[PDB]
Amino acid sequence: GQLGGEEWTRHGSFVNKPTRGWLHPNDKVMGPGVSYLVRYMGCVEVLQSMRALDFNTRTQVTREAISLVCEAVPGAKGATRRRKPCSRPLSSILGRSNLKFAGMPITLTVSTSSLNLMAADCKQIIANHHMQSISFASGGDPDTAEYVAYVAKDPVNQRACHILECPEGLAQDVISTIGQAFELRFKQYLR
Amino acid sequence: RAKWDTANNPLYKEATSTFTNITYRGT
Repeated sequence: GQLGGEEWTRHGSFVNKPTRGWLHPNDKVMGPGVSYLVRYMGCVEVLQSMRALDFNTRTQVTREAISLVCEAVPGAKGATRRRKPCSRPLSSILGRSNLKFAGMPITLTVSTSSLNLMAADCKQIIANHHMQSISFASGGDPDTAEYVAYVAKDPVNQRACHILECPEGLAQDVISTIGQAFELRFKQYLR
Repeated sequence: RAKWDTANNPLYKEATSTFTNITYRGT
């Protein structure tokens, strides 16, 4: 028989007004949510977490994704094409690099308890609208500032690193925005 | 053992800043 399955309807906006006297980003992150232009470029399935990973290892596994992705899959503005064909991802520390989802326009949407990406491809909304279910985010202004990444609980895998192309500044922007947005209720007891 | 990384080559080496906040792991 067939008794229940999945109802595919993702709709749940957070509405709460203590005030609206915020600044441009804050207004949205607390209300609708700020939006940045990003490009889905590859995805790496990581079966591990920061809790479980080494200080360099977690940076390596994240950069790995961004690395072999940008140096192999389409979208990257700078590649020399170097992929280890039949080998391990980095040290088989995580799952594996899956260069399948590359070349899809999306939108980094930051929200109080949500961090989802809207497919500008007019497909739908991806990622998860749940702050408590994220993990990594590579960005800021490093070597990799030209290619951004975020690792969260994946709709397919347990966790996945999703690399964003064409940041235009989204790197440091989303990092600062998401961080400081959540920081509005950030306790000093942890992190 | 003390190298620096677990392994490195054209595909894979650490080089970037990846983190978020206190959601999954207080690091």
